Amino acid sequence: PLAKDLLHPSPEEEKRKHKKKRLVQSPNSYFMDVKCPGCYKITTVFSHAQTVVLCVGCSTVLCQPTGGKARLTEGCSFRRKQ
Amino acid sequence: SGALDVLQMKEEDVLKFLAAGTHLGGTNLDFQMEQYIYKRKSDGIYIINLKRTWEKLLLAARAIVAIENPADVSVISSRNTGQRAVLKFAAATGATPIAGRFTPGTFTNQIQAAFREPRLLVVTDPRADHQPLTEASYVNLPTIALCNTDSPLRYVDIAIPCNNKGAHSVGLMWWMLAREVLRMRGTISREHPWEVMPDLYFYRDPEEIEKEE
Amino acid sequence: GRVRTKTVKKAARVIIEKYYTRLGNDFHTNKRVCEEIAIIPSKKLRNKIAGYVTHLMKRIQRGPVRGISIKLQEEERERRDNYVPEVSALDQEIIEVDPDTKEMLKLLDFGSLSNLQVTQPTVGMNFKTPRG
Amino acid sequence: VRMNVLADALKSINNAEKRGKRQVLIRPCSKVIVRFLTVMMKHGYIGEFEIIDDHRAGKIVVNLTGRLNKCGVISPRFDVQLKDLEKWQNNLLPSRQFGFIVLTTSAGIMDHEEARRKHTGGKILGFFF
Amino acid sequence: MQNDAGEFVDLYVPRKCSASNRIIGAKDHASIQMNVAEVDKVTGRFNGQFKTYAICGAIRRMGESDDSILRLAKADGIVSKN
Amino acid sequence: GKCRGLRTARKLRSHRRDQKWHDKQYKKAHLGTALKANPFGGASHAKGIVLEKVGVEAKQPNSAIRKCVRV
Amino acid sequence: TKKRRNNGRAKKGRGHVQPIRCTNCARCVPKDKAIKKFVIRNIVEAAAVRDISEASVFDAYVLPKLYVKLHYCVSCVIHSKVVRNRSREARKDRTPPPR
Amino acid sequence: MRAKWRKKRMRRLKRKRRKMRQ
Amino acid sequence: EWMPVTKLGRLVKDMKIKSLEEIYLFSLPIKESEIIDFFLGASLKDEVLKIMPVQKQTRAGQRTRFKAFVAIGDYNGHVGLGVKCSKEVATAIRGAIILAKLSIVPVRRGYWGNKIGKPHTVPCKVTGRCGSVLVRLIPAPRGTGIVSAPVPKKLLMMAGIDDCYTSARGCTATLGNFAKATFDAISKTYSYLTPDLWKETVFTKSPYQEFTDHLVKT
RNA sequence: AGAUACCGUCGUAGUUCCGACCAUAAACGAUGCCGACCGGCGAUGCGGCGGCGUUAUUCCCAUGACCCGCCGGGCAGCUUCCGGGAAACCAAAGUCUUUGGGUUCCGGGGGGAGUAUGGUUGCAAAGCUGAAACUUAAAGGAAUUGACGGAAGGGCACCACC
RNA sequence: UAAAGUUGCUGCAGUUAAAAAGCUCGUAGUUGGAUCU
Ligand SMILES: [Mg+2]
Ligand SMILES: [Mg+2]
Ligand SMILES: [Mg+2]
Ligand SMILES: [Mg+2]
Ligand SMILES: [Mg+2]
Ligand SMILES: [Mg+2]
Ligand SMILES: [Mg+2]
Ligand SMILES: [Mg+2]
Ligand SMILES: [Mg+2]
Ligand SMILES: [Mg+2]
Ligand SMILES: [Mg+2]
Ligand SMILES: [Mg+2]
Ligand SMILES: [Mg+2]
Ligand SMILES: [Mg+2]
Ligand SMILES: [Mg+2]
Ligand SMILES: [Mg+2]
Ligand SMILES: [Mg+2]
Ligand SMILES: [Mg+2]
Ligand SMILES: [Mg+2]
Ligand SMILES: [Mg+2]
Ligand SMILES: [Mg+2]
Ligand SMILES: [Mg+2]
Ligand SMILES: [Mg+2]
Ligand SMILES: [Mg+2]
Ligand SMILES: [Mg+2]
Ligand SMILES: [Zn+2]
Repeated sequence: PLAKDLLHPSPEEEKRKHKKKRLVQSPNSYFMDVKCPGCYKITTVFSHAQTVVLCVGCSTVLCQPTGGKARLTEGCSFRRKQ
Repeated sequence: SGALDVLQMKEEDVLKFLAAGTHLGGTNLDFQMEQYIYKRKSDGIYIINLKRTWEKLLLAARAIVAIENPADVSVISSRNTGQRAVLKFAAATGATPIAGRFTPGTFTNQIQAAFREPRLLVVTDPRADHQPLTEASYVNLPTIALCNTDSPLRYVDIAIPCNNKGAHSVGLMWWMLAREVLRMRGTISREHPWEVMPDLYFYRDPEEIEKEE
Repeated sequence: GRVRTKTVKKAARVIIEKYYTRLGNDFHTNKRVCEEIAIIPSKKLRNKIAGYVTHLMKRIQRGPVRGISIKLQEEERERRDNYVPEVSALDQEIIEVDPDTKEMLKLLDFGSLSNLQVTQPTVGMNFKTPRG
Repeated sequence: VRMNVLADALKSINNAEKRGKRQVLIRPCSKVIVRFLTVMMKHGYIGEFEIIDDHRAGKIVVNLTGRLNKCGVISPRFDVQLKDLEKWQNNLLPSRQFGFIVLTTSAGIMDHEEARRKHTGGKILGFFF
Repeated sequence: MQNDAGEFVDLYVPRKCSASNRIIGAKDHASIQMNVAEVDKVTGRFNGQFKTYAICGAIRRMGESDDSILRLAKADGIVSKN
Repeated sequence: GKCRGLRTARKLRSHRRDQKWHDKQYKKAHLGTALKANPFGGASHAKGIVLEKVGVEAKQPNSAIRKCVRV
Repeated sequence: TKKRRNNGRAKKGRGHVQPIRCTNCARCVPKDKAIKKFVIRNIVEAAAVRDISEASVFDAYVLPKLYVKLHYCVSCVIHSKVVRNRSREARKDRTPPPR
Repeated sequence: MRAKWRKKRMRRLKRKRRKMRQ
Repeated sequence: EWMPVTKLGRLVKDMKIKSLEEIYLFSLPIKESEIIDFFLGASLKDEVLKIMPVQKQTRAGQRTRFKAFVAIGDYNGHVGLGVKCSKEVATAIRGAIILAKLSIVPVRRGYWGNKIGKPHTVPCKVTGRCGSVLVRLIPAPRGTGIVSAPVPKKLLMMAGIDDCYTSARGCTATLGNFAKATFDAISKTYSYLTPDLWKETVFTKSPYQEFTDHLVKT
């Protein structure tokens, strides 16, 4: 305590903190590139998706809504964007 | 330390630290001791950064050497684990030891037989030596303490983080504090290894003495 | 009740601390010593003091006593306490070390140590006493 | 709900100084807050501070030197004329040797001594000593 | 301290805590004035002078004396970086 | 807590007078029942005709006869 | 002056607790406040255990137990010495008696 | 006198007064 | 003849510490009244503020003791307060005088307006508290005297303050709390961080460091 | 002694449900609501985010049950020279003579008295609002010693018992 | 009238001393977040 630099927070404890309580608020979510097991072409998906994302180029269900992060279908791969 | 190579920790010192188990703290972390641990093993035990312990030891030695009267340093141990180490430290350096029970009022009551006015106080365990710690707060007495991961830091001015539970670790730190203050004073060279070896400072554990005889 | 009063006990302690060399395990020599070195106005008090001195001599024979403090005895006591083993207990050919403290030592720049033997870590994270 | 951000900032810095801390973070920030912190600057009571630009409202990290005894706000922001300034500083300041009353006049935000020099009254904001 | 004439009209000038800058009172017996013996850069020996710090009772009571002395020694070069 | 806004003068004044009515001395002086019930009618002195001489017992801790008159 | 921080009960976060009845005097006492003791006792006491075991027809029958939950109102708890009064510092200890 | 019983007695007196000034 | 027991007493008697302000500088506890008698013996005056009989109930009767409050201090810069309870009034007064001597604190004095002449009033508004009694000292113009109750006025005159405004709140009828509160306000005068004390402190050597060898050989 | 009671037997209204009144409780955390700051520690309930390793299973991801942490909102607890307070105590009852974040209710020695009267609501019982004359130097709160107890524990004695 | 910071705007109190409505909603009133040289 006492002499603790609030100007230069450490990255680990900055991620440790709540998203709204950081020096500058940074959301915890991200955008994923989801690849279906059979379809050759990728889809952009929100991590905390609240809707049943359907394959635009097929009938496969890509993710299911949950309390927090959306659950990807088994086999459907994903890569973090940016 | 002061970034001086001649006052930097050596391989032999590190080996003695690890053999004695000084780096092994406890299962609880006091929030004022967090800047001394490295990380927490999956057994719940904290690991103490030995570099930082060496720096605090050197700072404590610098504070001790800064008193012209060697007999004006008071070295206190209440637990039997550190009594022999404290007596050996006093004999080696020149300090005044209090091994055993600390009678309250030793610092405040000037009529008492054991009344004394030290200029520096060194204790083995701030938890087990709380009475001299709080008594020092009445007579403007700076304090040096060997602190564990859960050791409270009230009235502690220079805290040397270590394991103050095991006999080997406590003896080793008292031995190296004596070595450091002697080397800084002028006696003993930093190249020749010290003749006195740390086992002389270890708690004898009477059931071990009986097997020894 | 044969409980000695503080008069007897403090007198005996002072007598022992002052004249430990002259005393021994014999009551009948100790009482003469006490009557020679001290001024005890009663014979019964002298006998009680001598008896407690004999008891305390037997006690110091097999170790220390919280009341007595003999200056010459402390030198011999620390001489016994000066025991030094042939090989230091801290000098070990191989010392076991966890991966975490190995990483800490590597960060210390002491990662070239050879005596370290990296033991396997624990599996279950069960180090807490169950509550209830 | 939160009103008078200046009061919250001054309370935060006062509590941090009572606690002996070397830096304090204030949020939300404002131009009134920055001007008050700057008049506290020029008299050596606070130290250097830095504004963090979050796109909603900035934060201020304030370095603290132990020279600050009290800093507070006066709400409501009463209108102060030149005649009554003496009464206000008699009430609020601990001495005539040190301490400052801060006010917004048309000339800006400044301590009572500068307001006397410029012969302008205004509205009282707070005080520090 | 100073009057208009120019002489110092004050009984004494008290010390300030080197950690909190608070005035150390006349009767505050939890305060300390530590002296630390700095070492020469070649022989690793005490050379005679020293660096002094003073801490008030409040900082010691809060348990922040250890960290404050550590930082004061670090800024003085007594304690090596990291 | 009390209201402190710049436009709270009427609230402060009304509350102060209402609470002033709860003060013993203020209510006694401004209610008008005390002056009506006062035998002197607010005067410092008065004049009367002696009706009879009476002896009044002193209060319990001390024994005496206080000589008074009905006027 | 307040004697206990919890007011002698365990009501935190709720408004009402269902009344229960003291097993001794049949007193309406809130369930959280009442002093409760669970008695597991051999149906046959140790004095008659040998006689019962000798006169049994089975081998290693194991005598049944009796399970009773006694609910006591503060007055009955004190009068029956189930609970005692303690010093102002000893009151804070919530550790059950070793027994 | 207990406050509850004092209030009860006062209520009885009020009831008598109300019944008397019918 | 005085035979010191503490280190400070030996240093003071041996003509090593030249002023009480050197002891105040290092916040050293003073445990021998002969130190105060040696430094300010000529100018010290005492004044028994109050004698109060306190009673302890016993199986047969009330055991009565007497508590004396004594204010001491040369009327320039120094003041002390002492409370002692004993079975005899004279013993109580003697003990209270000893305690008041042991509690002498320095008083910081400032100016109201222009800084011409010697300081005459408190540096700033100060407050002392002791058990529901709050005492506030306010700087006053030269020649205004001490505007206070008699009990704080005694201590304020004894300290050396010539001019002072005073406001007291609480149960001032308890003389002990009133006196301790005004003593606390007086003591706080040298703990207020005013701008003239902003200059960085230059640390000197403590008496225990300056005279280590003399203490070693004595 | 008396018992219009405490104990026991019987037992009306009531206790139960529906529909209309009543709006009072030690309706209590005897602690208004909103917002900011100010110490630690271990738990616990809900939600989310991670991580070895065990279990449902026997293989698949799962998802449940544990285990080790993190975040947020809660019921609380321990601790602390935060600071307060008359103190008991309070992490709020702190950030108050260094006195101003916003705002509602409300108190002003003890009785008379929550009484009389008027108004108003109610079938009623009663609710809300609510005095004065007069009387009185105390009433009251925390805490300390004793004394006492038909409270709990120990200890002692052939002027106790065995 | 001051003393009375015992009417308290300055400047009082409401856990236990007198005191926070049983609880919530809600008109008037009072107060109201950054931001524009
Ligand atoms: Mg009671
Ligand atoms: Mg709830
Ligand atoms: Mg209820
Ligand atoms: Mg007053
Ligand atoms: Mg009075
Ligand atoms: Mg009958
Ligand atoms: Mg019946
Ligand atoms: Mg009600
Ligand atoms: Mg209520
Ligand atoms: Mg969960
Ligand atoms: Mg997980
Ligand atoms: Mg939680
Ligand atoms: Mg106020
Ligand atoms: Mg309300
Ligand atoms: Mg009244
Ligand atoms: Mg009517
Ligand atoms: Mg009403
Ligand atoms: Mg009481
Ligand atoms: Mg008046
Ligand atoms: Mg006034
Ligand atoms: Mg009042
Ligand atoms: Mg009340
Ligand atoms: Mg309520
Ligand atoms: Mg509205
Ligand atoms: Mg605005
Ligand atoms: Zn019962």
